[PDB]
Amino acid sequence: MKIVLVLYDAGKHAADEEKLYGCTENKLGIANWLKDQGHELITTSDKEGGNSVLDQHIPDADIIITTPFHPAYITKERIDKAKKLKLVVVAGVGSDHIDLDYINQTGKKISVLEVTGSNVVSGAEHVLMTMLVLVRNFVPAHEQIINHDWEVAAIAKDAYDIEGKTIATIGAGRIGYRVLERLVPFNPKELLYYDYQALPKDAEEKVGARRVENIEELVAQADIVTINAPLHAGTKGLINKELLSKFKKGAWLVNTARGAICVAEDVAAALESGQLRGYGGDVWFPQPAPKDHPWRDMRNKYGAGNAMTPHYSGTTLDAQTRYAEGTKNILESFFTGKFDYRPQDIILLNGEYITKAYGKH
Amino acid sequence: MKIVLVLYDAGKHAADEEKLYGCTENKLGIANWLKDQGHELITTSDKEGGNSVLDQHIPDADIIITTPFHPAYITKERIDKAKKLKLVVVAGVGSDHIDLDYINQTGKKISVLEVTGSNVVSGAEHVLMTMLVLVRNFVPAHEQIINHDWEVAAIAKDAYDIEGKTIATIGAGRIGYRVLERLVPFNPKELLYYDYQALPKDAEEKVGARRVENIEELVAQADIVTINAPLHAGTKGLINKELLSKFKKGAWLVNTARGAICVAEDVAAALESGQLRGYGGDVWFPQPAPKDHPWRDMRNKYGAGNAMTPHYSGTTLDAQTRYAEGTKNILESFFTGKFDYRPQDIILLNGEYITKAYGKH
Ligand SMILES: NC(=O)c1ccc[n+]([C@@H]2O[C@H](COP(=O)([O-])OP(=O)(O)OC[C@H]3O[C@@H](n4cnc5c(N)ncnc54)[C@H](O)[C@@H]3O)[C@@H](O)[C@H]2O)c1
Ligand SMILES: NC(=O)c1ccc[n+]([C@@H]2O[C@H](COP(=O)([O-])OP(=O)(O)OC[C@H]3O[C@@H](n4cnc5c(N)ncnc54)[C@H](O)[C@@H]3O)[C@@H](O)[C@H]2O)c1
Ligand SMILES: [Cl-]
Ligand SMILES: [Cl-]
Repeated sequence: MKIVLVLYDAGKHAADEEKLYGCTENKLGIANWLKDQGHELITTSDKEGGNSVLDQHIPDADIIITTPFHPAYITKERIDKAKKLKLVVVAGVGSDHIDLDYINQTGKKISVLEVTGSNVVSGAEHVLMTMLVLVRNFVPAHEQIINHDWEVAAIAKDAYDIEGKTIATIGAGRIGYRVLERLVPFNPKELLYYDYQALPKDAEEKVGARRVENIEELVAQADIVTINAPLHAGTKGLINKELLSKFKKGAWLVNTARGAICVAEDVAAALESGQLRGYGGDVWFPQPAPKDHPWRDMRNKYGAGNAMTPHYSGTTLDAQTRYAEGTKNILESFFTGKFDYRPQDIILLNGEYITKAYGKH
Repeated sequence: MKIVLVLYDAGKHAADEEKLYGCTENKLGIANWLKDQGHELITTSDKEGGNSVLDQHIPDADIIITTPFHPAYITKERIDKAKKLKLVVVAGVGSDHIDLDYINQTGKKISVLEVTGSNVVSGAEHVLMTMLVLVRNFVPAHEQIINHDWEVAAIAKDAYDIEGKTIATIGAGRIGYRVLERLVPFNPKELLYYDYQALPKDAEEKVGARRVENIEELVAQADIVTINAPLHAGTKGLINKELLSKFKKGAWLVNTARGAICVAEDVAAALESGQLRGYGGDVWFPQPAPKDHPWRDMRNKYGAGNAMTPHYSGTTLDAQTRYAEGTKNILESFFTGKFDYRPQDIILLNGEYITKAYGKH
């Protein structure tokens, strides 16, 4: 079978780290296995433009392997041309770069599988880190040191402890729950969640969380809000001007989920106006983020409150080996004809939604 | 009585934030309270040089109030000129900017009091933040964004999860233990500590910590080392070239304790050479840190591994009110002649060591 693998290029950085499996140079470390199994592997990072390498090979690819950090956007237009496509794999977590609703509406017999759980710890750590960086005003503090300055008050005037703050997560699944678990020993005033899926009651009690029934009530009382739900029709553009106006004034917002859950310019305006004290995360729409994307230069009134990074929290070296192995396992389930996928990896099975986490179906 | 209060200046930043008690503009909230009692309060940030405002007032100061973030260095030379000095207060935690050994060894009848516990949560939070920032390679990641670039592999090549790492604290007192507590839900491989004061078994078991009684054995197995002991003769220069050569190669080192626990040039050489992958923290010797201090510009081979900030973790707005109130309480205990200090606040009582945490006596 013909397999098209779209990853980020490491360029000169490939020579620095052999454990960087998630790049085009290294092919998830599964190329030997795919060659021995008798398959043809096309590897590229060229995913934009009508004559990209991706588009040249879409018409007869049996399988497309993608990765969220450099996402091949498997649009309706591409799906219609993909005459042999039977399986799309996500080397990572989050399948929103594929037009899942289109596959489902047309009933096309395409399965979509992701490596659930492979980098959920990595993401939760990044949430905790970004919360602490924003609350404690770390970015301008480090900027002072490397700019050869020293002025404690310029940092302290907007630096707080996370202790005593009320923290809310939108989405309390694998990442959201792991965030709540990691926050417990920081002595927050309270931990809150909003999710149409209730936490198991034992899990709720372990972290002292309180479920809040609607999102407006959730954000209005939160000093810190974190977004940990997938991107789907019910979350696209969820964090917009109107909802942001119901946040607690001066809240901190963290989003390692998906960029498009927020309206980009609305977040930036809330930060510039003071409605938010800070925003940070690793995810953008689209990716790669253009040089002039508004989340790069946005700041609060003090010139800070920006903890943005490129999309990498789920591609730490520890995460990469896990989602590479999980990608291999998915492919093997397909190649053998067993289709013995782990239940939690299945987004679509031959066009049908199996996941419950991408809204109600 | 004549009181000399040495704090940092907030300048234009005082107007941005009324909760900034710890600057010369706002005088810990005690200026009118002192004036009403008939005391003369001299407030200054001018603390260096033979005719500094501090030195002008040392000879007849009854009380000197200091703060670690802008520390008046109460050296033996100054103590010898301080003919009326009876009490040095630390608005914060850590009394090493005072020559405690000289006071004690020469029979100077000077008490030294600090606001124990007032910002130990704040410091522990900063340790967790710095560990995450270094391990997850946040600083170059944010720099890439604000420089209008996008290259996931440039960051991922040296980005790890904290999960699965072995973490060691040198010092397991209020901050060190709070660090261990916050690390538990991050699923480290193991938590280790080295302290001449053992943790109670119950405290050890709560965080799953293992005591290591030899410092070289401790650092040799640790992916991450954090310093959480006071600065005294026993810890000054403890982190030198020879001990660093026994660190695990490519370890991360966090120091929010005191800068002079490390030999500054030895740390920088270890970072540049790769013996450390990263160093970070908020504390320097001396403070303010000179523009040429080697910890400003030091980097690892990738241009990263530096998470330095100015000394602010213990002067977040949440901390400042706690140590301002604690300073007022200490002063009242002195002025009333009750001397009913909280026992945990007493470093020296009339020259004698009461604390056990500054070495054995
Ligand atoms: N930044 C990264 O590198 C990275 C890494 C992993 C995952 N992610 C993203 O995080 C998302 C969540 O990952 P996970 O492992 O926690 O997934 P998960 O499926 O375990 O949990 C998602 C939770 O979100 C809930 N949810 C769905 N819609 C919601 C809505 N409108 N409001 C509130 N809750 C809603 C779901 O019910 C579920 O409980 C992924 O889908 C992915 O987009 C990013
Ligand atoms: N960066 C900040 O703003 C900030 C804030 C608060 C405290 N600090 C610094 O952190 C230090 C510790 O604070 P704390 O509240 O945890 O103090 P603490 O007195 O509760 O704990 C200090 C621990 O260090 C141990 N110790 C002393 N010498 C040691 C040695 N050679 N090796 C190993 N352990 C040793 C002590 O036995 C004690 O258990 C303070 O003295 C201060 O210098 C910095
Ligand atoms: Cl929904
Ligand atoms: Cl000692």
